[PDB]
Amino acid sequence: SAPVVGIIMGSQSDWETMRHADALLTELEIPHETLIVSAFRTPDRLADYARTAAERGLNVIIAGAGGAAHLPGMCAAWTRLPVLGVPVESRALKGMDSLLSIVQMPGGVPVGTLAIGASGAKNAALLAASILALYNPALAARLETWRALQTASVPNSPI
Amino acid sequence: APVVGIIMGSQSDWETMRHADALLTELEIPHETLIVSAFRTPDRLADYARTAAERGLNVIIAGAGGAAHLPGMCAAWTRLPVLGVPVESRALKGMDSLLSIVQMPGGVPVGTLAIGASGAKNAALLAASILALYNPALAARLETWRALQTASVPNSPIT
Amino acid sequence: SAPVVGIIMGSQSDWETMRHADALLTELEIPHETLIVSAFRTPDRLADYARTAAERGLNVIIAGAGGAAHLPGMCAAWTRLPVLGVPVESRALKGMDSLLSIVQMPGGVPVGTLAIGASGAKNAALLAASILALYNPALAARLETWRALQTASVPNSPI
Amino acid sequence: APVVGIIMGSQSDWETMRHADALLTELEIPHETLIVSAFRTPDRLADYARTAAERGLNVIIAGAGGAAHLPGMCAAWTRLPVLGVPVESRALKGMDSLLSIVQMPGGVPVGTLAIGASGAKNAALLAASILALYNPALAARLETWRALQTASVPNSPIT
Amino acid sequence: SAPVVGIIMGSQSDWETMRHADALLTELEIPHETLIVSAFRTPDRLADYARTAAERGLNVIIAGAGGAAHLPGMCAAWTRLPVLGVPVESRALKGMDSLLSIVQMPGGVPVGTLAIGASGAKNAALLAASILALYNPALAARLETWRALQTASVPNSPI
Amino acid sequence: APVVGIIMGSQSDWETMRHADALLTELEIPHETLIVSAFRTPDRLADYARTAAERGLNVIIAGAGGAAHLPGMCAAWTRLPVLGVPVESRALKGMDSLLSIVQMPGGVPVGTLAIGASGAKNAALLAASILALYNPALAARLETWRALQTASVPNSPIT
Amino acid sequence: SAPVVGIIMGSQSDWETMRHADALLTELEIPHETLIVSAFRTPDRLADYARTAAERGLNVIIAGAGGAAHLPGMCAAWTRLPVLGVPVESRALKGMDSLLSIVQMPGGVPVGTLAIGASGAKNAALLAASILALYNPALAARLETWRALQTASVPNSPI
Amino acid sequence: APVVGIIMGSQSDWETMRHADALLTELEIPHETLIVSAFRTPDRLADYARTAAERGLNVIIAGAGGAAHLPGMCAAWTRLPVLGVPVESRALKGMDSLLSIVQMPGGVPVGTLAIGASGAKNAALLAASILALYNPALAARLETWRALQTASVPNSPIT
Repeated sequence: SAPVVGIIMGSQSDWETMRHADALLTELEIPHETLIVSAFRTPDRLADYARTAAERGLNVIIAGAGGAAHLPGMCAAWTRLPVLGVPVESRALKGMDSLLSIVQMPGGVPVGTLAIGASGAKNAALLAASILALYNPALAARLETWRALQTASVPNSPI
Repeated sequence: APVVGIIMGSQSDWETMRHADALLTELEIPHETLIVSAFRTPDRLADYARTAAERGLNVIIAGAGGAAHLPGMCAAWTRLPVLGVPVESRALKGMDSLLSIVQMPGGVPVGTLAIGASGAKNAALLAASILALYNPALAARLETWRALQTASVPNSPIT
Repeated sequence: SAPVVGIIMGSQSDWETMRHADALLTELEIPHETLIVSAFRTPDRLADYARTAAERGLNVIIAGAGGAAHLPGMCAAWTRLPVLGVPVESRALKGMDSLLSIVQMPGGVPVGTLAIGASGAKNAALLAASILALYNPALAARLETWRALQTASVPNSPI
Repeated sequence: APVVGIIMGSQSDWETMRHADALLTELEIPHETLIVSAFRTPDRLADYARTAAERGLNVIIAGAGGAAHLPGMCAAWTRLPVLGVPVESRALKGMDSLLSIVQMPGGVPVGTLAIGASGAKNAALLAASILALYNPALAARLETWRALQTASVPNSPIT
Repeated sequence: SAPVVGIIMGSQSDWETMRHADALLTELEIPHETLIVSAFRTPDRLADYARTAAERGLNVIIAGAGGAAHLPGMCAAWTRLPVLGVPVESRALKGMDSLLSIVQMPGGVPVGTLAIGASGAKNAALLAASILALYNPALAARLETWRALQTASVPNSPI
Repeated sequence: APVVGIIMGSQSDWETMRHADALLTELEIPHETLIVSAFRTPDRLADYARTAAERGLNVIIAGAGGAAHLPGMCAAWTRLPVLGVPVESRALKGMDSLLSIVQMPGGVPVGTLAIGASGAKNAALLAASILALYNPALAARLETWRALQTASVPNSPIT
Repeated sequence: SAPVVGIIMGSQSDWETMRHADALLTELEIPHETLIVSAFRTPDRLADYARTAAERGLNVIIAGAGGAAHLPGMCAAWTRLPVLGVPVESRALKGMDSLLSIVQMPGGVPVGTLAIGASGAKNAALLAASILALYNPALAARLETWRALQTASVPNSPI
Repeated sequence: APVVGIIMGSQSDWETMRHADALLTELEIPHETLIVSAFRTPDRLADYARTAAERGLNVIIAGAGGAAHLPGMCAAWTRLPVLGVPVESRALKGMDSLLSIVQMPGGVPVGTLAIGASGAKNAALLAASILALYNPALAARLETWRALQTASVPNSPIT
């Protein structure tokens, strides 16, 4: 019932990308919340969100943003919870700015970074699932089924 | 019994991965450290990744440089969360390492950290934050470690 | 009759690119097989395919994939046969991630890499042809004709 | 009383930021120099930026390397103009520093300078040109400094 | 009445981008002029514009150009006023050439650089506003309102 | 009689190409090693490539750095498979070497290897795997070499 | 009557770009020839063209190609005439491969390189014009008029 | 009387530009060598470029690093052909130098050479090939120089 994963994104423009994380979590029946939190436009909203995440029962935070993407890193700065980052594809630099802004965190405050775009959003949800599966047998079995179906469903020849 | 497995493509990667090893030990997290080449010992990798969960491992930290396939292929064979450390390469300064690890397509995640030593240290910290989710004692040690890091930052530079 | 060249690709999405390799081989009447094999979604399928390629009579393997493209490298890890890699153009990084993931193989396990995209797929087939031509006189003559026609057909002035 | 605040992520940034300090002193601009980590001391940053205006600061010069979020997050909490200095990073030579600082989305600006020492010196000069707008005495000193720079350029190289 | 900010751009093609700076200044009721000045096609027009800017009462200059974008730097070469640069997105290199041409100014002549594209144009206007606000109480209050509205208007969840 | 030809643009390339030479000798593959400049001795290159097949060569390994045209132009004049080795360049670290070799348009292939020493060694191994297709004795030596490489990988790092 | 400038391009696909060079030369009434010459598909055509250019009365050669663009460099390898290179925008790497393949010529064989794309094609023609103007008074005057019109025609404000 | 002018942004550029100087002297081409800063001495540059033609100069070779505007701005003020040499920069290895010089929009050309020493030497050679068009004696010396370069290439490396 209560969310165990929090999906936060810099803006509505990131939804086209982060919706893939939302869909995957729902598919695996992982209770979660999906919100918009801007590191630069709503810094206090982020501080409060990240600082209280653990208290509220969250276990993993998936954060996505583009350009000078500080959302994942700053979220990790306030929480002890694992933070996964999704580099959203930017218009000009195609997410290279997003990627470097998120993955290059100095030692001390980590952000598990996924691929640029939709693939990254989907994988952040799967990585969050693999983390929760460590202490949730039922979910672990559903994740096994998901991975097994992925593998079995790959065609043998192109159409 | 090890709960985290640190694997790397070669002895040359140890200079970087030793930082992950030291941090896990610092936080009192039992782990194993091995060399597994995705290219030279593919079957060793398959077996290592396949059996990781049954052997008791909860998280795998994989480091490699250049065309770094170790993290991704490890993740392909295990349902456990896999964290990747891009080892700095001579010519491309780890950019090839970074892209070959972080850009996983949807379906098989690799939580990627920064290029080099910072990434190795952060892979260990991220692994710790994942384990802390179901280990109160470790959660406390991690909280203390994070709090100390924050309290240890100087207020002014030695000008 | 029996295939002497194997064309494998990471997914159906790579077909738009790899079809150019298929077409060229057919044009030169080189018996081949065209399959989908995912390094990360179907790792065991890849291990089995690459390991048994030589036994099955294959002489060259053309592998194409995009993003963190491990298909060519991992295929080369299990076979003694020459492996040619085609970097498929990725959405965000335009195949730069694909290229570095394939070409930057460390010493010991090579992958002859071609250009990003359609040109690369076509050239992988031609390179495979030039390899087979070394011990197939009939094919050698057909390849000579193909190269001669390419050269003679270039217009002298633009339209 | 300080009118410009120079902040940096760590002591390692001082080698670069000292150039901003020296230039402000040269132009007789009162300022403070502090270490504030966006990741290790997020609340220290929030408080510093929030109160800057009321404390009398007119401009903030922030320097950081790698995933450099200090300039952007500082700007998120202050209405004052914030200038960013990308500190050169080991692997990516400051490219990660540059993109993570300059690529701010619309709404929260960071006037970015060049990677390294030149950027730090220019951040100080830019701050000076901003203060000169309402400080006749400083405007005169700056004019003299610029005029001297121009007059000091040699006409031929020492061949 | 008289302009206090000058917006100059390399050509009509830059208008699609620089119009965002114009709109923001008008929104905050900051008197300004918007002109086309080419560093390479109209070098003398630029020299005269930049040299006389201060005399004419201008306080800040916002310059935007793409490709080998010299407009901001050369403008700064002739004026003591703060110059803000907007890298216009170029067709082939997506503004990376524009960005490096503007931000990498050597020590001695600064250019406060903003993000590539529309975001950068908007932020250059906001940065110019934050500079003018230092000595214009009425504007300072309007800027506070603008920043407050930006923060308060961010949705809490995606649509 | 040589069956593989190793050519390079200058003596400076030898530091890198010597690795290809050593490996071929190790596998007992007869070969020749020459310096041929695509830019300084274009006619020497034309003649070398044109006559390679009739001289008994089966594979050509070409190495060059910077604007590396040697591999591509060699391939333009021979029907034989040409392997390219991007030699590391001073400023761009071999990125210019890599792109100028691998990006061949459709019709004239160059199997490209990694930048530097690894690429040179792999060019030799790839050439060996091509020759092994019709040389049982060599095929056996290569199999033994690959098997030894796999068996020689340590299980743990010297911590 | 007889051509004094030769415009050569790798293929019909380059025409969309090189037509801008053709148009400019015609505009300035500079007699020229426009041809398709492929460095890799028609190497002998290139050797003959470049080798005999001077004898035929050509003074400048403008060469354009994309990807691993060797046309300009190899042309310069056979002629003593000034060779100007135009990097054609490639599909995946947007001309970055074209640019590095052309501009990074080692010492001894130069290629005056222009911008990627249409701008580069136009500028190659203008640069060729500025070269011919050194010893053709009539053309020199027409070039002066062209440059004067360019400067005078730049609008003062955007529409 | 000088027919070629070599200009550079600073004494630090001399280490690179001295190669252009030495080559012109080698070919007996009268020239002048000066330091002209586009940013620190903009009016000196305007005057230098404006009067170049009337002073007898036929070609200008300009070198600069980082945000290298010297070549482009020089070309903006002269009708003479301007050749640009990207001087290697500390952090970005001359990539910023290269893009800021070569990417000139249509209308004002700069024939760009390679980053560093090779580019400086080639700028001199390109200038020589331009002057040789109307100087028989020089044309002969250049022909001899090119012929010697070709004849001086070794046939095999010192293994």
